[PDB]
Amino acid sequence: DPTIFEERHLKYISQLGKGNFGSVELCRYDPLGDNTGALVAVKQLQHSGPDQQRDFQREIQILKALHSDFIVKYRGVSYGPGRQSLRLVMEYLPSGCLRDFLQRHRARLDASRLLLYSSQICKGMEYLGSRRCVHRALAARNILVESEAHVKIADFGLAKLLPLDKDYYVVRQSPIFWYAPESLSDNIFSRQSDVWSFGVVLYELFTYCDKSCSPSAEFLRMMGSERDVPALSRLLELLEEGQRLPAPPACPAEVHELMKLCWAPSPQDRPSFSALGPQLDMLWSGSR
Ligand SMILES: N#CCCc1ccc(-c2nc3cnc4[nH]ccc4c3n2C2CCCCC2)o1
Ligand SMILES: NC(=O)Nc1ccccc1
Repeated sequence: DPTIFEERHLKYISQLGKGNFGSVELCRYDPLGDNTGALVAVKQLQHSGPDQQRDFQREIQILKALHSDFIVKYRGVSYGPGRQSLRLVMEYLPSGCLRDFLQRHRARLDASRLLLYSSQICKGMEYLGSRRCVHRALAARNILVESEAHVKIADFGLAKLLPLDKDYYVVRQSPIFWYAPESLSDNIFSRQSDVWSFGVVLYELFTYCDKSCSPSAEFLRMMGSERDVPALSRLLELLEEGQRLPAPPACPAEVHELMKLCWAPSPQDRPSFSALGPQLDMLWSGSR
């Protein structure tokens, strides 16, 4: 297989991203040993018990089976000495994450371009939904820039397949401001809980991920004067009363509407990615 990478030829360069249980590292796969080999992004676990290694095996098998222009490409695995020596080799995207890209290039990215990214993220998520995969980590910091007009979904650490007979599943740190109320309160996940997240991605795109405008920053402003109330508790109250994130200035009215519907209280009243996609395509193709 060209998908088996020998541990001894992967040369560590730097850290790309980092969680509790693992990290993604910039590496060179250097079979000729002369520092000319291709650069790859390599995931491995540290602080890993049986559960983490089991989930990582799932991560690998999911990403391996996906073949989308808008999802980060699987290249292979490696394995070596330890029981924690399993690696997931992926393509390396040097432009980095969309969050950082929007913060840097804010002033030259119009609504038309944010709409193109929106439409590309939505297609990636339609593709996952056709494979019955719930992503669970959809946020701009986990979207990658392949080029200035092309983004890809990354971080499949938490992704999980739906049973063949059920359209949700239940689990036993989450990014609380990206999560659907039913996920927060009841650990219920589905393609419809990813829709809620996507709405918050839209809000990230159309605020250019400005840190003054962030979901957390808006929450601290929506909070009232009671700042010793737990975030999650108060968020859940806020969402139940119908408070939502405000519409950014940059946001076309039609995209604000799509965000609100993404935040339909009930998961069944949320539009699917199949229904969101044509609208965003309408708007993007209409704004060239
Ligand atoms: N969460 C978070 C932090 C966001 C951040 C900053 C820099 C990067 C990043 N550059 C990458 C370049 N090529 C890559 N191939 C596969 C993952 C990957 C890259 N990642 C991530 C590594 C961690 C998972 C999300 C993507 O991400
Ligand atoms: N989806 C949504 O509106 N979430 C939200 C609302 C208020 C503060 C922070 C996040």
